[PDB]
Amino acid sequence: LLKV
Amino acid sequence: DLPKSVDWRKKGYVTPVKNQKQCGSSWAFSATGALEGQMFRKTGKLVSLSEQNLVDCSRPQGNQGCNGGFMARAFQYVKENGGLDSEESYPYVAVDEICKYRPENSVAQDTGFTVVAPGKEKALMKAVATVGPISVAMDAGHSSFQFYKSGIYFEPDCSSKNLDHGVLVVGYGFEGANSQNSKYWLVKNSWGPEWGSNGYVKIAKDKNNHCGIATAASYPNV
Ligand SMILES: [Cl-]
Repeated sequence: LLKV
Repeated sequence: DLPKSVDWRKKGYVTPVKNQKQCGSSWAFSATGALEGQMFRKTGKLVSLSEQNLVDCSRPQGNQGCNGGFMARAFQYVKENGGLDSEESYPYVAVDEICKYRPENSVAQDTGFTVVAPGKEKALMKAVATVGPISVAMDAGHSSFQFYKSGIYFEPDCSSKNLDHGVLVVGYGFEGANSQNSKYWLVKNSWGPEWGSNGYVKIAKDKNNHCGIATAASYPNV
């Protein structure tokens, strides 16, 4: 998952 | 029996926290983190490994670069490929690029990988205590995780089955005086040193496989  | 706590960072097995930036490559950081620790156990030298080599070259093994992948498929690529380049020789740029693997720059190898029994937190504890850092997948899809800062992470909405992020368990421990109370897994993320606790997160341990940390764990065989 990407950091937002 | 197993130690009451383990922290491989204190023994030189773990590189400084990295940052995958805006690319779905946590699986690559989790895999290089586990191979970094196994190569250190084998040779005594800590060498940062190339996530970009995995992003660009492991499509044949079923990874999709910046669109996702799995650590076991990465260890499968390193075995089939015969090697993996250093971070220095094959730098991370966070976008899918042409494969430029160079055998002469390889600094790691593996013969395949070992799987931890799915869902078994005590099997995972034994792997962490006797092998070194272990690649794991987790459910990180929550604002509580994005904004995590300290303490034992416990999110009620966490899944132990539908996981979406690869991370690295570098140890485990407990808060307080009772080694069985408030246990946690020590986890290295790839969102930079600035995220969480110097880039790490304590995830609740022996609390029904919280966030799925023991659902899909594995480590390379060197
Ligand atoms: Cl990702």
